[PDB]
Amino acid sequence: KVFGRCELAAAMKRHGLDNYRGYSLGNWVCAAKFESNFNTQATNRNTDGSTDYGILQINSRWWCNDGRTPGSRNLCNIPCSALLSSDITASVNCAKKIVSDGNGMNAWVAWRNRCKGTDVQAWIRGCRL
Ligand SMILES: [Cl-]
Ligand SMILES: [Cl-]
Ligand SMILES: [Cl-]
Ligand code: NA
Ligand SMILES: [Pt+2]
Repeated sequence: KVFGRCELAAAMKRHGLDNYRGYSLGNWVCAAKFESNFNTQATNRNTDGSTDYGILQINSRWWCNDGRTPGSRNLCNIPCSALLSSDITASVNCAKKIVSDGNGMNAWVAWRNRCKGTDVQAWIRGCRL
């Protein structure tokens, strides 16, 4: 599914991301924009052979199992394919674990380079939330 911007904001809010670990909703929307262009089916292979999955590009190195990332962990205890569903529940639950883990949203490289310090509120402007 390709979410609309306000559509995604609403789903994220409903699933308790808004201000989770102090990150406002626009942070999460902005991260999703630049990670996946709001596409739940997005996949990208990393140089190390790990793969990033879903709306938030959660990496199989640590967070989900894909059967093909040697040495990796599955700290969200999910198949990586669950991160590609039209329903964002598994993605959000796993994101919550990731952002709690010490580096906050810096774990998302596109967040750090494209969202951090910017006017992230723009991402939820005009949404009925
Ligand atoms: Cl915001
Ligand atoms: Cl694996
Ligand atoms: Cl933080
Ligand atoms: Na893994
Ligand atoms: Pt939820």
